[PDB]
Amino acid sequence: DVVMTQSPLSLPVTLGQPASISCRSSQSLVYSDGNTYLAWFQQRPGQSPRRLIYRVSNRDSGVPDRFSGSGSGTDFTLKISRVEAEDVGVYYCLQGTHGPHTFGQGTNLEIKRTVAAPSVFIFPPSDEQLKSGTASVVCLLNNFYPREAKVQWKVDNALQSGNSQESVTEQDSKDSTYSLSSTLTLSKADYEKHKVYACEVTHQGLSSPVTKSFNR
Amino acid sequence: EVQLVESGGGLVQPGGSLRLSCAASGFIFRDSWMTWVRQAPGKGPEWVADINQGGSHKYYVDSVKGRFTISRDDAKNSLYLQMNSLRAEDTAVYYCARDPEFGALDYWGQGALVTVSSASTKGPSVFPLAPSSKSTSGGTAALGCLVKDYFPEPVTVSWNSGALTSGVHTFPAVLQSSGLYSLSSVVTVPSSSLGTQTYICNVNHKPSNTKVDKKVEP
Ligand SMILES: OC[C@H]1O[C@H](O[C@@H]2[C@@H](O)[C@H](O)O[C@H](CO)[C@@H]2O)[C@H](O)[C@@H](O)[C@H]1O
Ligand SMILES: [Cl-]
Ligand SMILES: [Cl-]
Ligand SMILES: [Cl-]
Ligand SMILES: [Cl-]
Ligand SMILES: [Cl-]
Ligand SMILES: [Cl-]
Ligand SMILES: [Cl-]
Repeated sequence: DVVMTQSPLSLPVTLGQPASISCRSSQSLVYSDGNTYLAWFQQRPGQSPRRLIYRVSNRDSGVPDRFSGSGSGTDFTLKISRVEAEDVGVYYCLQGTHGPHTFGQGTNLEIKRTVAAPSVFIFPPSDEQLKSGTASVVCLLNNFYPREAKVQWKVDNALQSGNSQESVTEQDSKDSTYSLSSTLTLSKADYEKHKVYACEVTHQGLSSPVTKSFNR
Repeated sequence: EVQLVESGGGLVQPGGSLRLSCAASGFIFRDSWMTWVRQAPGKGPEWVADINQGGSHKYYVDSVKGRFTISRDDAKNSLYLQMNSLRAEDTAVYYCARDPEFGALDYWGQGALVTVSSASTKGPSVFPLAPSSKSTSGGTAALGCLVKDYFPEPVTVSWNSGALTSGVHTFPAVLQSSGLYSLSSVVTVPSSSLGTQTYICNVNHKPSNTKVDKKVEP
């Protein structure tokens, strides 16, 4: 099968500036009819892929002239003249000249923007959950940038380890931010043995590390 | 408006069979070359099968040859994929799509998650994440729903039957140590609206036919 190799693997761009994505095939993409069949797709977070460019340089009907495709033989380039916030996501090239049709591995377009400190929320376990035997404490960080954040759990001022998991959303298509959830999981009995539950957050946007606490 | 609406996703154990369907509208289906592609978790798309206008030419990638069957019913504007002898490597979101020319797919379905795994189907438990002084940040309150211990993916969450969308974040599922999945969905609202406005999360986990409407109160 034809190998499609894309570069870069990640591309950080600020809004309004250009971006370039390369794609190489392991064989020429000229078909016997004289046309070259190379398409570019965009996948926005949590959505189906969407066609941008086809036949090397044709723009899809719902795609502005900001996107342009170029190249020949085995070397191809996708260019965005001015990046908008809705351009975030993964971009794939696709050759259709040979069978089977093969996609590239993807290039992640990441939006750089101004620093936004998270809003921090903490939720004690619900009484319905406690009736079942397990306790989940949830810490939430909402609408922050950049993505790097540290969330530490403290139980009666003892630092926790190995009993929490994090989930991070993909960069938002409108404001370009992230949200993050950290969940502390404990048996009910262990939960009822302690008093103060604290979520400590380190982020570049904060004026210093923030702690949100509650007394059981 | 062009629509491709897929159904039939779900869980099957290795060696099992599952049938996907793709219902078209908004274009002349009989005149379209149609296609199935799939996306494995954390990877890019890959071809699966396609079928031309009369149904006379069916292409299958090597990995699914002899196990999958593509078919169409033009009078129903429907595209089908019959999968047999399924392997774990077939786990993916499957997309039906229209092929105008040489793989330049222009219309896409919404996706159907096929999980190939021997583990049991488990419906979720839904707990409220209640708003309080500890889920307050300035003039805003955060509330949510904790959708815990389900298998397989996916679950969908909406708020007040879809009317509430501003400030909503539904997090990607986390693989827990037990092997089950968990996720939260949260919404930020003005704290002034607490006790006035009702908040209900609608949790749907089709593999176990679980539909829950959980009122989240302070
Ligand atoms: O028959 C060869 C070829 O068929 C399919 O690709 C075709 C492409 O060759 C044709 O010219 O355009 C249509 C678009 O409607 C298809 O993309 C298979 O996908 C391919 O694997 C190969 O088998
Ligand atoms: Cl930088
Ligand atoms: Cl900004
Ligand atoms: Cl506080
Ligand atoms: Cl298995
Ligand atoms: Cl899910
Ligand atoms: Cl809304
Ligand atoms: Cl199922």
